[PDB]
Amino acid sequence: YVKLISSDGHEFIVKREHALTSGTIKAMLSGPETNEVNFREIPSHVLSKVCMYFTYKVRYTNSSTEIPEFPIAPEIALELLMAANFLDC
Amino acid sequence: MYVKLISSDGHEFIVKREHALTSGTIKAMLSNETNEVNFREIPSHVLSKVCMYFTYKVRYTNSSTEIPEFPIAPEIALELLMAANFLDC
Amino acid sequence: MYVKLISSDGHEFIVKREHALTSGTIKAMLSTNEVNFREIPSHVLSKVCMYFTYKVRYTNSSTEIPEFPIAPEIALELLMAANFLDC
Amino acid sequence: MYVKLISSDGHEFIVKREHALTSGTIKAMLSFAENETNEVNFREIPSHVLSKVCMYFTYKVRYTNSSTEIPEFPIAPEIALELLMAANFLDC
Amino acid sequence: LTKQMNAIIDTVINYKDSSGRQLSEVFIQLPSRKELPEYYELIRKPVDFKKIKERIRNHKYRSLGDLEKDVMLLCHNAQTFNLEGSQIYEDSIVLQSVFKSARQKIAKE
Amino acid sequence: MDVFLMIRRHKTTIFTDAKESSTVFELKRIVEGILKRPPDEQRLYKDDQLLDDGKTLGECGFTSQTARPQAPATVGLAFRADDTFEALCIEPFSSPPELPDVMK
Amino acid sequence: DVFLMIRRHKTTIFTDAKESSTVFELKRIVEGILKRPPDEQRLYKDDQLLDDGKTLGECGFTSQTARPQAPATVGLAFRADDTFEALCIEPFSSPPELPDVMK
Amino acid sequence: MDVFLMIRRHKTTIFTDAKESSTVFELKRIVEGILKRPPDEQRLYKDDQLLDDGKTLGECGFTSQTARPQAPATVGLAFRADDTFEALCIEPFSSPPELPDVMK
Amino acid sequence: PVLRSVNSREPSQVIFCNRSPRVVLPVWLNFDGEPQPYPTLPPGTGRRIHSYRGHLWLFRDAGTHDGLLVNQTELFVPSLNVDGQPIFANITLPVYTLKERCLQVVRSLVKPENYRRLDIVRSLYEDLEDHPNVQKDLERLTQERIAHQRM
Amino acid sequence: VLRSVNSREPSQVIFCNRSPRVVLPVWLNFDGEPQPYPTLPPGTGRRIHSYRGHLWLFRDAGTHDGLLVNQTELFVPSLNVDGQPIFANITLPVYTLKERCLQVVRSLVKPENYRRLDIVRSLYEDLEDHPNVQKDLERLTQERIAHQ
Amino acid sequence: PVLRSVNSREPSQVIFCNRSPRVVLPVWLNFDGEPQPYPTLPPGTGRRIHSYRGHLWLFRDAGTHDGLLVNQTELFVPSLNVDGQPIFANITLPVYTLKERCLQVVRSLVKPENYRRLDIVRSLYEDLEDHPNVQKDLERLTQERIAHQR
Ligand SMILES: Cc1ncsc1-c1ccc([C@H](C)NC(=O)[C@@H]2C[C@@H](O)CN2C(=O)[C@@H](c2cc(O[C@@H](C)CN3CC[C@@H](N4CCN5c6cc(-c7ccccc7O)nnc6NC[C@H]5C4)C3)no2)C(C)C)cc1
Ligand SMILES: Cc1ncsc1-c1ccc([C@H](C)NC(=O)[C@@H]2C[C@@H](O)CN2C(=O)[C@@H](c2cc(O[C@@H](C)CN3CC[C@@H](N4CCN5c6cc(-c7ccccc7O)nnc6NC[C@H]5C4)C3)no2)C(C)C)cc1
Repeated sequence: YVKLISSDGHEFIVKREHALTSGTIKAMLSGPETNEVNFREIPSHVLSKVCMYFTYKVRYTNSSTEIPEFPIAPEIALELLMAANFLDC
Repeated sequence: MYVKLISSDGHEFIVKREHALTSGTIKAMLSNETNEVNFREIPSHVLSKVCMYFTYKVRYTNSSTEIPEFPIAPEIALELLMAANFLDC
Repeated sequence: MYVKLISSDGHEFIVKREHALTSGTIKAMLSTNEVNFREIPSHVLSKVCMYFTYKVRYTNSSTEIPEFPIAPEIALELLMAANFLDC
Repeated sequence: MYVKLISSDGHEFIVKREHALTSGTIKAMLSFAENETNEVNFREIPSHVLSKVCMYFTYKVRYTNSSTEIPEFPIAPEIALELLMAANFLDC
Repeated sequence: LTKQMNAIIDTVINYKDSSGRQLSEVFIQLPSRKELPEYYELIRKPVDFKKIKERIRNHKYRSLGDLEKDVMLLCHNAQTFNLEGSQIYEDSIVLQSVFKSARQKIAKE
Repeated sequence: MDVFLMIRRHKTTIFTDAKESSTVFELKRIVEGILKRPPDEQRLYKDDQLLDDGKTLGECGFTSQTARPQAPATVGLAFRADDTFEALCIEPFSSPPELPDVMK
Repeated sequence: DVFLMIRRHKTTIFTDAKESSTVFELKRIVEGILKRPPDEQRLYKDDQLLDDGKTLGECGFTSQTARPQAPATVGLAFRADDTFEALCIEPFSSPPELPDVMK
Repeated sequence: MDVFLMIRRHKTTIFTDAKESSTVFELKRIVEGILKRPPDEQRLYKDDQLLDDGKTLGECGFTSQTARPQAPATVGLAFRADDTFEALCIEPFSSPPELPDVMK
Repeated sequence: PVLRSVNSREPSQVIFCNRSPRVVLPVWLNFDGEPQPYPTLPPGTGRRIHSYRGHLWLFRDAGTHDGLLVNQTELFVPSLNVDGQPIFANITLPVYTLKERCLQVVRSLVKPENYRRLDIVRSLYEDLEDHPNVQKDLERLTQERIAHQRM
Repeated sequence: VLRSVNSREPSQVIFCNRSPRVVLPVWLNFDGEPQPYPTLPPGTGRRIHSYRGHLWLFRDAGTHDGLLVNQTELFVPSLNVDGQPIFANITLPVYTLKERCLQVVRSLVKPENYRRLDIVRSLYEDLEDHPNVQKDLERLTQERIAHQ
Repeated sequence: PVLRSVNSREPSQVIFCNRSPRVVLPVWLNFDGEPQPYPTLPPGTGRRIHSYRGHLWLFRDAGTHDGLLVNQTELFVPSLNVDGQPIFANITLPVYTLKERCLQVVRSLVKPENYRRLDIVRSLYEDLEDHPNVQKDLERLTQERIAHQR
């Protein structure tokens, strides 16, 4: 597991492999391994959803049946796009 | 184009001719040709559902898309089975 | 030795001590060769013993075990007795 | 596709071809080498024997390569000797 | 350097876990496409542990950071292809952890 | 996308399909074709709410997954008697017998 | 899972069929072999006629009494015009008296 | 099937999956593995209702269609202090800014 | 054996996609053409499976042994794979006759030993007792292949 | 911890059902997720193609009741010696009288009617707690962490 | 032209099954490897279509021109039908990158003239402006196909 910490200071414990979906996190962890990474400019309502994507990507990559749309509400769209860009994904 | 099926209790069901013909027994009774047929031993809660099947069969026969289960409630199952066999649906 | 289980209707059941001990609740009560069950009738306590016979005999038997039969008529009262006994 | 085995006393036994082939002697007799023969005639095998010889074909075919448990193929004393004779002749 | 590359790469291969089993036994040589076509379609850069010693015998790797970049690539290629919690998945997680401790002992001591 | 309907007035029940995009008026015309009564003598209800001739069945609430062929959505029908429309009255279908003991 | 000897006169057919399969399906198998259509064949279990609609199971044939080594006997009769041929299964050759060696 | 979860106590949020068929107890064991506190010191809640260690996530209400990977179902966590358990307290995530007029 | 797999030694990657509401039993016909049960597909799942070119498959309701469809037909035989791309087997409900469908429901509600107790005609009782069956259906499918290869 | 191991070495096996029940063979996949396989009727046996190190488990297809294979709960085929097949003998365990009674009651009474039986509340919960591969897998893990 | 249909003259019946939420634009590559737009599949719809063996197809969101997948891959080429049994093309959403997915949503909510009003990096603004495109993607697929593997 790995600990991602939002600006407001929420802690998110997610599987290491799930997190590594983010090239930028891969860099921060792979370059001195530690367990924590701190995002001073990403709020919780965003970093929460960024994790939810890791869950989604990990689960539905290489899925034979059918894949469901990864939903993004208008209210969060812009800040998520920012966060998404800053992280590789 | 339309045909009238009349239940024992005396409900009238107006359904497309071709939808009704899905029933050999009805095909026989209609094959000039009449507009009404009366079922003295089939109640409405049954003949209603028999029509719903015509709707279903006509629509989903030859469909490339996944077909959905034609539902039958326990309470209706036996009388429907009886009606079904008489009709040849 | 042997041990005496007595049903509500007052039937006596003499079964080997080790057979009876298969029941945690009997194990507790004998820890004395008698125990009285005011709420267990004979047709039930009789079958409870038959289980002891079965369990003792077939536990650690390699080739094949036969299903321990329970008739519908007795099923509920046996389930009750079973839970009380811990067998 | 089936085959007809005919006993001395002239009973006809129709059994699957593959069932019959379990007998080397029969396989030999069946396999003019342009096409297949349905009948084979056993001059010296009575019915009560040839009947049981078939029952063996049924048994052998069914239980060969069956995994958990095979039952013993019963032979009554009354038939044992004549069957042994027939058995050896047939090669089954 | 080539000797250290041989040490780092040979320590990761020779490495046995605490039940005595060698982990690299599957990672030694890749499967033929004829054998397993799904792996090749899924994996961009099929590389194994011989393909890496071959490079090292050719000294294709320049620094110890270029040898590491392609040991992480196969160990990550394995993780992508395999099921999470598979035998092969968690050993490519250990082979990355035994390569990162093997390079840290040879390159600075 | 298609919607499957039961248009029911009293003891009459009409089974027909129509597009989500088709209109309440077009439906009145289908009824006219069958029951020989013009769209100006008809009122069509979804449950207890009146449907405006100009709205699409879609906008009224009839959809792909509430108007399936085997679960047709019910449109109520009322005819005009001189000055006033009759009450919307849909005489219910016959009740099924209590479950035989084997299925209970 | 049921093993059968279907016998009419001096002819005996050795064959299997499912407990769940029907007397009619059996007539069809006979049709396939002896080239005689299903409706003129009459099949007996002992001395009782079998209805085309009943499963071999419900006629009385079970896996435990119709084993491959001890096949159950279904009697067969054909139809000539209006009349029914009598259930005639001419018995097999008889075994010699038990030799004194085996007593 | 698979159920996707956020187990949250205070400002801690654990992202993990389990099976519909798996139990509230094994979920406590996953938490034990991370937060280093045994299942007898943990209370797990679905909304405000306490979850029995013996029930399957399925039976608790976590279906595949309410515990999707991108919409994880939230299990609340409480730890034991001596004789009493702390209140279930899940500090909320940061609020998003009022919807910009550009997106209206 | 009209309906049977053909030994090919050329692999064909396939995707079994269960788009029925039922648990699906994939049934591979072997070279002799004997049905071989394979692991079940839960409703709404899809799995990549290794089969060979010319191999013949069939699908059924693992519980009831009811007939299903694959790519709106009864048998599936993987095409030769092109460019590594996997072939797709879309498994769905057919449009059952109202009768057969009713039988299914009655069969699902009443224990088989009680079919006898239902106040219906014996013919219906026979139909109830005639459980659907891969082999019966295979026999029918053969005669339906010799009927479009007669003409 | 409890999962098959990708092996590449075939191990032919004989599943022999010597229980009175229809048996559901359950193969643990590499990730260790139970995979239902085709059922064995009572008193049947089949040769099945499996691989070395593959972990199997057997159960009553109808009730999901626990069965035993070679007097234990898990079966893992050893490497074949000289091509001869390994044998998996599937049998009833000796169920507790309680668990056995539950089995019978569960089989006679619809789950919505467990509430109508004049029994203790605890028993209602026990009745409702139907046996389950996953619950049992969790238990088997803790029984292997307790042997370490 | 590496990526192109092949003149077969052997018909191949196919079933286009749209299991994406999106309206699907089927795109047939011509023999000169030129994308050719075809009639749209509504969401959750399936149609039997007449195509030929070796013909190469590609699918996309008719609106956004976003990339979709057919049978877990980017390109669909019908095999020759066995026994008249139709081939099946199962069209699905791919796992979009969170970024690309976000772009999709922002693009769908904000008028292109207002991309300038978002307090984001200029590079992100260019990414917002850079609508997805069949031709760009075809060029990429060729270099990935000219590499014998991927
Ligand atoms: C009728 C009836 N009744 C009651 S039950 C039943 C019944 C039972 C069974 C069946 C069917 C026919 N049988 C089964 O279901 C059986 C049962 C159970 O035992 C599992 N199984 C299966 O079929 C699984 C299965 C098959 C398989 O075969 C491998 C050896 C093939 N694999 C590719 C070759 C090697 N792999 C080679 C690359 N290797 C990898 C290497 C790397 C790698 C290495 C170096 C550097 C980088 C790398 O990435 N990475 N990944 C690799 N992955 C594969 C690994 C090994 C093995 N194995 O399992 C199937 C179902 C999943 C029918 C009826
Ligand atoms: C409702 C709905 N919803 C969602 S989608 C949809 C839908 C889907 C499909 C359809 C309709 C019914 N179907 C289609 O549109 C299908 C689909 C797709 O598969 C292509 N196609 C077509 O119809 C093309 C088509 C192709 C072709 O094959 C030839 C036999 C037809 N013609 C004879 C002869 C040939 N030419 C071949 C070169 N040839 C020359 C070659 C050369 C040459 C070649 C190599 C090297 C050197 C050379 O010099 N030189 N000169 C040539 N001159 C002659 C030329 C002849 C073409 N049949 O149809 C059509 C569109 C092109 C509807 C709805």
